[PDB]
Amino acid sequence: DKEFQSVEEEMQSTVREHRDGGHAGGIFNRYNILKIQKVCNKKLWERYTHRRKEVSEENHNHANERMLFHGSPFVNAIIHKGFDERHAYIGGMFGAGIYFAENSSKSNQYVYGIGGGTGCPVHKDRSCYICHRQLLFCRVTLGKSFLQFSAMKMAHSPPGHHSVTGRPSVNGLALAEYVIYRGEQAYPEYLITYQIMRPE
Ligand SMILES: O=c1[nH]c2sccc2c2ccccc12
Ligand SMILES: [Zn+2]
Repeated sequence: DKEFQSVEEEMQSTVREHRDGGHAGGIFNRYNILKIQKVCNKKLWERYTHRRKEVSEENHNHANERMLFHGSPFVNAIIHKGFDERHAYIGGMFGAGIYFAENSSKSNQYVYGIGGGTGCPVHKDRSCYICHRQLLFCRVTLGKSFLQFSAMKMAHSPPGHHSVTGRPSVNGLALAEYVIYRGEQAYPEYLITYQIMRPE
């Protein structure tokens, strides 16, 4: 399948060297991709496309949709119930939103919790090469995205906007991040099962 080879290529090509030296997500240059499953949840898809149409109408007939990664210990709940701002990451740089990355390795830092938590449930290892991890590769409606470089604790999108884009800056972010404040603005399209690989 070419659709899944495209997803594997985005997963592999967006890995970056992290400033924390692998503390949160583990030490690796690449992944062993085990499975890529397309999520087909009609009710969530309709909730997503309904909101996408509304955002497009409010953003010069443009949804500003992007495919982005999301890491969480709650990926199974997300696939069944959808993203939910009532469970937003309050401690985030941009406040109470749902965070996405264009770099798979940034999302990998969140798979076992904030700052990687205590790592895998079996070995309590943030750099476990044994346990299988899951990431989501999502359709995200950004609409009119508010560009921000420094911490700005929001409860909702800035007035007239549909999302926040965190841009890299000297004093701030190493890599971009994208924040929505309404769960219906993302669809968990692909579930990726993988392992991080021990460097060569
Ligand atoms: O993929 C992400 N998952 C989660 S879960 C709590 C925070 C984040 C997060 C933060 C910045 C960029 C990506 C992510
Ligand atoms: Zn493990």
